[PDB]
Amino acid sequence: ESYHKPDQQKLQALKDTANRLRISSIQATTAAGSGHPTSCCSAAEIMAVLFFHTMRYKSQDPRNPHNDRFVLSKGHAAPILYAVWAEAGFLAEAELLNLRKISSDLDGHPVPKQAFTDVATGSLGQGLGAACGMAYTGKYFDKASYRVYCLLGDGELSEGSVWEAMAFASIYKLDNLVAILDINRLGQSDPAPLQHQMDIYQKRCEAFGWHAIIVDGHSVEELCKAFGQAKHQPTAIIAKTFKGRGITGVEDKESWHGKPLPKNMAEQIIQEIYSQIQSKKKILATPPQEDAPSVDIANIRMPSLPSYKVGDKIATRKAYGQALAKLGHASDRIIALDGDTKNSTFSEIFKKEHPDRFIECYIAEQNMVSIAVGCATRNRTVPFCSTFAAFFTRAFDQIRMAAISESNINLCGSHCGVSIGEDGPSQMALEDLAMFRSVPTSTVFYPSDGVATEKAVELAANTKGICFIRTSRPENAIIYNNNEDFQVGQAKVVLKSKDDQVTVIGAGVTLHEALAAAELLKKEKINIRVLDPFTIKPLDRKLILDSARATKGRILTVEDHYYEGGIGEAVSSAVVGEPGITVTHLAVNRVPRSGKPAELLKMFGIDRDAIAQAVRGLIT
Amino acid sequence: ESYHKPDQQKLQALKDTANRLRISSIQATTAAGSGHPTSCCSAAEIMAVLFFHTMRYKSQDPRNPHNDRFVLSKGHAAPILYAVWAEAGFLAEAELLNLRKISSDLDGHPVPKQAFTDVATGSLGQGLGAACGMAYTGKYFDKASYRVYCLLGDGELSEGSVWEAMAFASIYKLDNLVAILDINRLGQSDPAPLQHQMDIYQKRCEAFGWHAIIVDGHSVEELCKAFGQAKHQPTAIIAKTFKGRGITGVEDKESWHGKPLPKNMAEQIIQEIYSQIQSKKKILATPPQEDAPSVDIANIRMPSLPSYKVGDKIATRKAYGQALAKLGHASDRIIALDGDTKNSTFSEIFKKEHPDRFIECYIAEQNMVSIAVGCATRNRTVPFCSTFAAFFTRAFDQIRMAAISESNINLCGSHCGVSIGEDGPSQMALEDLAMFRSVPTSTVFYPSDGVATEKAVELAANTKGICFIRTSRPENAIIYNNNEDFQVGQAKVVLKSKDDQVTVIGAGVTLHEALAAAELLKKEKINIRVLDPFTIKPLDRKLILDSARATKGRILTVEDHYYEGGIGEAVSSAVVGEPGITVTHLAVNRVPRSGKPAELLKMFGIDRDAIAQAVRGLIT
Ligand SMILES: CC1=C(CCOP(=O)(O)OP(=O)(O)O)S/C(=C(/O)CO)N1Cc1cnc(C)nc1N
Ligand SMILES: CC1=C(CCOP(=O)(O)OP(=O)(O)O)S/C(=C(/O)CO)N1Cc1cnc(C)nc1N
Ligand SMILES: O=C[C@H](O)CO
Ligand SMILES: O=C[C@H](O)CO
Ligand SMILES: [Ca+2]
Ligand SMILES: [Ca+2]
Repeated sequence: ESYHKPDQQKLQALKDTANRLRISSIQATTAAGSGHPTSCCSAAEIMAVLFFHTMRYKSQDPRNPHNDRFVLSKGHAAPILYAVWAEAGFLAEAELLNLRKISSDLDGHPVPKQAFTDVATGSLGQGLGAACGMAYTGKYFDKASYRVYCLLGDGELSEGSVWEAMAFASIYKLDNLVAILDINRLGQSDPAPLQHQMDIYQKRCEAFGWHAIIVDGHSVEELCKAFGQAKHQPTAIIAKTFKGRGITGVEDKESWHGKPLPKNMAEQIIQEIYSQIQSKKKILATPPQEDAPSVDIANIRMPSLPSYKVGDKIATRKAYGQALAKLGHASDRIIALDGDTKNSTFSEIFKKEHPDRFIECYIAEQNMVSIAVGCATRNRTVPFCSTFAAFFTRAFDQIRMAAISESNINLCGSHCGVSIGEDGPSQMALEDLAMFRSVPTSTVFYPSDGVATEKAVELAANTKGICFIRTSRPENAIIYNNNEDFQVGQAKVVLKSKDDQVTVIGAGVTLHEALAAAELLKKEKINIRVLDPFTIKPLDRKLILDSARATKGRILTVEDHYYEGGIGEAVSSAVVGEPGITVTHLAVNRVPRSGKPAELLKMFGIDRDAIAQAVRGLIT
Repeated sequence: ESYHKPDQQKLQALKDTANRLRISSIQATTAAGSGHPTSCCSAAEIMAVLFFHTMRYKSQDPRNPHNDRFVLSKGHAAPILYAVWAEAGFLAEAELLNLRKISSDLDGHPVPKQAFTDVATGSLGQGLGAACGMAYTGKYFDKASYRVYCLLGDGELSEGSVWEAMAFASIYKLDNLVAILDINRLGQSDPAPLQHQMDIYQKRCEAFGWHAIIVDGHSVEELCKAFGQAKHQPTAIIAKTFKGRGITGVEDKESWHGKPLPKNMAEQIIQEIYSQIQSKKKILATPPQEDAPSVDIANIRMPSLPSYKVGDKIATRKAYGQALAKLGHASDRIIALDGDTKNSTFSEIFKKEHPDRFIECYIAEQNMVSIAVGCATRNRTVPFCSTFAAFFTRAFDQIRMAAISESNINLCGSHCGVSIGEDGPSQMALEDLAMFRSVPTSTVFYPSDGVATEKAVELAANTKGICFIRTSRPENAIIYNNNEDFQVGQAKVVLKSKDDQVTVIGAGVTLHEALAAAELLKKEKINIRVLDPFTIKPLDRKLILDSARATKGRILTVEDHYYEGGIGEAVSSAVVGEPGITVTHLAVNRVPRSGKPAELLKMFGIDRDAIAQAVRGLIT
């Protein structure tokens, strides 16, 4: 636990290691013909000191739950990440030369198919948020001794998501977290705004609550000392470096970002760098203290059935909070995150019952998603984050990268559609189905009553990938019995007869408007089938087609969402070309406006009267 | 012009005005049954001083180009915005009571159907970026004397987009910009992280380069004085306020965000506030100096036809930069913005030729979009912002709000799809068609060669709404004659014969793969029709169906995009139910990986061999 103050031999070995890391970064990117060697070279001493002096980890078990965590937020320096894991003996040295090949897993940016990578990076400014999740988990959930280190670029610090993470770490006193800023003066296409004004970086980090240390980022001794001292708050090591450090004629120059060295130049430069290496002997990693606890990864089952009764009124946003609090008694791994909307999403119910597992993320949706991704790494927790569904559009790049990170997180977005009424369109989610359907690992739950909501929470907890649950503001009636069985990809026919003339597909508020339309139409001797998809992705194609073939081939979809990328388009894409099938589509055709929920459902053509009129037009 | 130091009577009139604004905010939200009176009341002295001492504007012409700008970033305080414009005499006082009604345009959050609103707010943290665009336009494009004032909440300051804007304003020395921070201690569901630690707010603003003044936010005199001194930096007025100020029993209390007062309570409170008002006499607005220049509104035309030659190879990303620079020579209204990717998007070509109209936005996509929106307000410029298409997912909420703002901005996203090759999925746009198609005011151009790209740039410049141009990395052949006419919503058949067996729809790289598949299939005596959509939204439904009817009803769509929300789903939704029509869909089915462009097109089943295989299977 004491700092091991290095002797001159250890320091020289760390210098030798940094220069081996430079050589490998050049060799690999020259072999591939693409990549970012100058972005690797500015970080070589940082990487050497982190992996061969400061960090504690099992070199043959990178995912080990007791290990210190390292997050390469500037993911385009991937070649030097691969180099340190070869230096540590986990990766074969020859495999480094296969960088970016389709036959290799040493891809252009780090990805979790690599045992030594927890989260994919490559979209800049997201790594510190994931690191914050890891550090929060280590400090407050695992209560373990591992530390979390996150390496960022200086151009990267222009992303606002970075400063959300900065503020989060000081709010939650993440003294097990270290951010290393590679201040190499240059971005991709020009100098970074602050260049080498190290004092301004220090002032910005200190103002956001971090202990900020300016170092020479090419001095292994200064780095050892800065990493070695006792942290009392999150610590920023602000490293003055030169891009392309060690590449004569390229160091500190523009026009070299993302440019590999040609073969002839690489050979010449590598010879120069090799001439600076005093010994070929490698430093061994040091293993960690093994005090992370065991976690139960068994299937998660609710402690009881839903306790609703058919006919009761409840909004699915309220049923979400009730179900999430219940799920917290079913599993110690459930955590909840919310962005200052807990009284609107009803995640406050979970907070009241399991306060130690609720994370207030404040008005910072991008960081909230990144925190959840970090908390889910190494399967330590099962996160549920919530806000208005409209404000998950603020975090789309984090959600996109979460799928590239093969992350298992759960997202519940409330206040979907025009049915929220008077707040108007800034608060109305009308594109969230399009957004989440386009996320490749996603399961999109759209529960239509309190029972389906509780069942969706339970299923989501046990489902891999990006799970989205779309909840609603109107109080609608319970239509399912408490022992109704639900499955991902299985729809429900909630009204049927042998004389059905259309299959009407609705969800949430428009399922209840479709049931109301069915009652109106029965007064004119017109029966319609009503189908509740339950999951919009994956869609129950078979039940939709079987239903349509029983209703003259006619499908009518109605949704509180824009036309593009929603339920209607999913249904059309599923059935196109099937003989005799037709699909009519009712949705929201433009930016809405303020009014009462029923007034807006009418104005935008997705209420019971619009459904009934569409049905009549189909019959004639 | 000299500061007019107000006498005690002017100060009392400002207090009277602030209290009238309180009363109206309460009356309107109690009448509506919803809204945020406590969020209005903390800002009442700020609003009174801004509109009736500091700002200069035409009270009867809120959109006038010489006016100072006000941006209500904390948009849920809309009732007090409406109240000031009634106090200034633009809005009928009686209409305030119709807040949030479907019969009114005084909607729950501000929207540009209101003459006094430039940008919609309601999604927190976006107003300051729009204000930065307005102030940049005022200082460097209009070169006018108007100033820009932006009111933010304190919970709102947790959004990273705010700090991107803070940094932008100090980089570009926006000394015509003032941010007012309503530090009323409380957010929606808890105190804001910093509560009333005014010194930490000051340190954060100063560290980001702003002149920061702490004031008593309920002192009209301190506010007059703080607003009355211009600076050489953007200026942050950090106002210590109490939420619900002036509402006895509610001031400084939790559990009141977004809660209207019940009628009995509102009547009692209003009588208390009215007893503090010394005179009914209203202050008059003071008009501005009229030095904003005229701006032309005419159609913008390229100075000449494209000058490519059929058979030449150019990537559409390079054609974009060439076309944008060319268009810059025809109209001085064109401005370009980029997020440190100008050497990759080729917006660097525009920077080289028109440096005064290029805005480097650094690695901050959310702010870049907001800057563009701000620059486009009052039609002052025609902005084109660019980055990798994948990183526009970082700005989806800003793009969403831009459509609610009825903004005319142009966005070009490069590096779409797996065809970028070795960088891997973090850089691959595979959901951008889904995202932009879901934006209700959007036109989505997907040019397949350099000619189409230049035509798309010209069309986009003259098209209202959110225009997206998807560009690509591969260097594909010019296929169109320079004099080919292009229109929004009109596709092109680029290969046909009388014996065509399938209509293959591709775009960008998959159009060229389709053309290569056609050559492979001709060896097998199989002709295919090949169709280039040009715009994905709106889709040329008629040409698609006419083509399909000439090819035995068979359509095959192939796209470098995920399955959901892209070209295939757009086509399927357009043609579903049409007799005899079938649609086969080839797209990317999961998160990709690194490899050569051609290897990834093959791996993910969208190359010439996958297309030919699908055609051979259809014909059987
Ligand atoms: C602009 C940019 C880079 C420059 C980073 O400069 P830096 O100072 O943070 O790091 P180094 O100087 O250490 O290189 S790396 C890069 C890529 O596309 C490659 O991922 N991009 C485009 C990019 C833009 N926006 C986002 C969100 N992610 C990105 N990866
Ligand atoms: C959390 C939140 C508000 C609290 C604002 O606190 P503040 O301190 O900035 O302002 P005041 O204290 O001055 O009210 S107003 C609000 C709404 O949905 C209403 O638009 N929301 C949800 C919200 C969440 N995220 C975003 C991006 N926008 C939002 N509007
Ligand atoms: O009351 C409902 C509001 O929409 C959020 O609490
Ligand atoms: O060509 C290399 C990168 O893709 C951008 O220029
Ligand atoms: Ca840099
Ligand atoms: Ca506040």
